[PDB]
Formats: sequence, C-alpha cells, structure tokens
Amino acid sequence: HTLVWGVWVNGVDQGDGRNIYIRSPPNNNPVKNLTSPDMTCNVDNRVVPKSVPVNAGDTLTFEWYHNTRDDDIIASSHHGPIAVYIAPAASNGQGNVWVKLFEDAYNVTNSTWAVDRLITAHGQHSVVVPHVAPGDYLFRAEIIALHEADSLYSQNPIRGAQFYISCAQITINSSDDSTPLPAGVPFPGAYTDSTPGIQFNIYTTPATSYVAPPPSVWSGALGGSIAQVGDASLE
Ligand SMILES: OC[C@H]1O[C@@H](O[C@H]2[C@H](O)[C@@H](O)[C@H](O[C@H]3[C@H](O)[C@@H](O)[C@H](O)O[C@@H]3CO)O[C@@H]2CO)[C@H](O)[C@@H](O)[C@@H]1O
Ligand SMILES: OC[C@H]1O[C@@H](O[C@H]2[C@H](O)[C@@H](O)[C@H](O)O[C@@H]2CO)[C@H](O)[C@@H](O)[C@@H]1O
Ligand SMILES: [Cl-]
Ligand SMILES: [Cl-]
Ligand SMILES: [Cu+2]
Repeated sequence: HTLVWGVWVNGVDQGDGRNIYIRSPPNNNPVKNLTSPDMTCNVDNRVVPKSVPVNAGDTLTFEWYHNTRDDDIIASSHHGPIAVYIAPAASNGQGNVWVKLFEDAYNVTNSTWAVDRLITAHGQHSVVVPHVAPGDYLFRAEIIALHEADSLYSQNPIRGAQFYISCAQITINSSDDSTPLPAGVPFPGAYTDSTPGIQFNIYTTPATSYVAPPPSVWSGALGGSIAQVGDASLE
C-alpha cells in the first residue's frame, strides 16, 4: 500500500501533487485485475488541474509514501520491481501508447529488490526526461509487489501481483526531439496471466531467476536511479 506524494525536478521539490498534478486514486490499495481499465492510471484516471514543467535531460524524481510523507513508504513485505512508462497526454493512456523509460527488478550485486531500495531512498526514484516532442505527457510509475504473486489474481482474487500505479502530468517544454516517442503498449493489455514476472513465487523461486514483465526499456530512454534526491525533512 503506497501512493505518490509529488515529484522533484533537478532536486527541487514541486510540492504536494495529490489531486493537483498526480491523478491520485482515493486510497493506497493496489490494482490486481490485469484486464481492468484501472491498470491505465489506477482507479480515478481523469485530468487534474496542473502539469509539472520540465525540459529534456532534467532529473524527474517520483516520491512515494504509505500514510504520511517520508514515512515507512511501503510495507517491507512488498518486494518487487519498479518501472516508469511515458505516453502522450492526449491519449488519456488509451491504446498502444505506453513506452518504458525505466526498469529495476532484483539487483544481484546488492541482493535487493527495487522496492527494498525505494524504502532506503525515502520513497524516491528518478528518470531522465527523454528527448521526445515538446508537449503534455503522462508518466506512469508502477511498483509491482510480488509477496502474493505465486497465485494469479484470475485464479484467486484474494492474491496476485499487486500494481501500485500513479500517473503524473508532466509538460516537456524544451526538447530537441532527438528521440521521437514511438507507439508503445496498452494498459490494460500488456500484462496477461502468461506474461513473465506476473506469476512469481518469492518464497520458492530465487529472485536471481526473476524476469520483469516486458516490454523492454525503450532505446531512447536515458536512465534513472532509486536514490534520495531531495530531503523532505529540511522543509
Ligand atoms: O496479511 C496480509 C498481508 O497484509 C499486508 O499488510 C497490509 C494489510 O493487509 C492492509 O489491510 C493494509 O491496508 C491499510 C493501509 O496500509 C493503510 O495505509 C490504510 O490507511 O488502511 C489500510 C486498511 O487498513 O496495508 C498493509 C500494508 O501496509 C502485509 O504487509 C503482508 O505482509 C501480509 O501478507
Ligand atoms: O535497472 C536494472 C534492470 O534492468 C533491466 O534491463 C533494462 C535496463 O534497465 C535498461 O537500461 C536498458 O535500456 O534495457 C534493459 C532491457 O529492458 C532488467 O530487465 C532488470 O532485471 C534489472 O533489474
Ligand atoms: Cl498489501
Ligand atoms: Cl497511485
Ligand atoms: Cu500493500
């Protein structure tokens, strides 16, 4: 159970974005039905009044929290990967539009899941804004908690992979468009019961064998991190 509080741009806090520039759901419960319309941008996908201005090459940091800002972030049980996707905003996240900018699943070097590192990072993970066409975008940050993913939700709706999905409205102002955004995948639709990384038993299957759900990270993506970029406690 986790939500996005807001974003930072080049280490500058853009302030509380909930229901303002984040398409916030009413609560931190997960989405679990892979064919749900809720897979796009969680259960309350609608235009919110603001979009955060960025330029190509800016560091864009998502900040998650559990109950209050800069708390436990997400229950430690919720091991799993983190991904960020981008789609043009006029799509409203519909159709073949979502392009993956970031993936971090299990780090063999550190012996930690992305979620484990997200907690240590006070809920902060970042991407480099890509060199796409100037305009309005949705950045879809997705945490998959795998602690009940040994079952398919479609088998047993009390369990399944858990999707914590948050869509931020971002406006890309200055961009040379050196990497035009291609068509991408649909949500719902990209993940199915047979997709690698959706059904996974973390109790019996080593995390060294985990394969995150496709799609692969786009060739235009410039990278990211899971690391504290801003200190919320200084405000
Ligand atoms: O035993 C089932 C699994 O429970 C996980 O804890 C979650 C609880 O089941 C869930 O009810 C609770 O939901 C809270 C939420 O955390 C809180 O922010 C909100 O204000 O109220 C909700 C309703 O009470 O969330 C926790 C996760 O934080 C365990 O983490 C898991 O190990 C266990 O298998
Ligand atoms: O960040 C580690 C993460 O990498 C995943 O592979 C990506 C990589 O992140 C990205 O830089 C490159 O552009 O594409 C590949 C393929 O999608 C990998 O799938 C994860 O297991 C790993 O934790
Ligand atoms: Cl939970
Ligand atoms: Cl959310
Ligand atoms: Cu939870």
